[PDB]
Amino acid sequence: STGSATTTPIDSLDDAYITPVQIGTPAQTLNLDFDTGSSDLWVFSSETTASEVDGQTIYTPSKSTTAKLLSGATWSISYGDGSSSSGDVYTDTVSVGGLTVTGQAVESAKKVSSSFTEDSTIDGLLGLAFSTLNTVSPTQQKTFFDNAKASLDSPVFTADLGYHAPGTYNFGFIDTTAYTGSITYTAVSTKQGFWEWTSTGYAVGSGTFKSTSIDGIADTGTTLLYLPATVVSAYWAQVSGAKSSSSVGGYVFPCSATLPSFTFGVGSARIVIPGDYIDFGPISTGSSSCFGGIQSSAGIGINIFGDVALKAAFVVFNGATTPTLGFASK
Repeated sequence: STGSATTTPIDSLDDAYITPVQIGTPAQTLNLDFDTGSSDLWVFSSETTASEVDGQTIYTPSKSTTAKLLSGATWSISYGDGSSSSGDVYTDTVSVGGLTVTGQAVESAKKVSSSFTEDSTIDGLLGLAFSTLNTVSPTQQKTFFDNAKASLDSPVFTADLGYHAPGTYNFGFIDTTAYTGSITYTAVSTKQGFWEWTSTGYAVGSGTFKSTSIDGIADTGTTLLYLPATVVSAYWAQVSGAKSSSSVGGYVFPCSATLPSFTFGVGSARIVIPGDYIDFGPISTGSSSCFGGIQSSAGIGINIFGDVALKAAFVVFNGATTPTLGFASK
């Protein structure tokens, strides 16, 4: 089997992407944030504290003939941005882009933190990291991909995120019309539960490529690109007036600037992030200070190849016995 679903930016800045997911019988369609940096599929639901729902589409298990309470199971998750959610668990039928998993753990939110409430466009998250990170207790549950894997034509999914435009998540096949040149594959460590890999270096604009190993995670659920402070300083030093602001919480730059591109290494291959991808607009409405799309990972504890990086590529998440990541230009 295979599946293919369109993923759509939630706003003009590509702060995140939502993908429609069918849950239950009859189908309840929710727009979920596919997150290769976590491993819980959780949704706004009929059980979510009323004051914490503001515009989201909710899953109502009692209206699904295939929903079953996973007795005793609870979940609770906290993300790198400080947001969180928690609740109980049903199993139900979940389909993505024509691909159906029966018996999927659907984690029903009783509580969500303010960040989720305030984002009316995201009805929940669908985790695609490794199932070892799943938070369901006392019986850990599998991700959608993990459950689908054996049935898939090939044990892979691909992320093809758009810049200011829709893209595609495919399951079980590689669309060879969706990228240019070749796909360069690189080793993955699953030791932290993430799609963790080592970039071979970087370049700023038309500058020379610096060979240096940068360990990081491929994370569709993080907006920006988070790299070591040395690397980020080297980038913003090429932008007149750019500075790191503790008050804002990162590098800002004059909105009048033309940003240089950023290149990262995948083995001997190179992925180029156009400068425009790194512009996340005024820090506040009407400001002439703009927020940078490349930020320091110092004090995150890990480097993160978020959407800024991934949307410049066609990315293969290979869930073979020995997992790997593949990157192609597009």
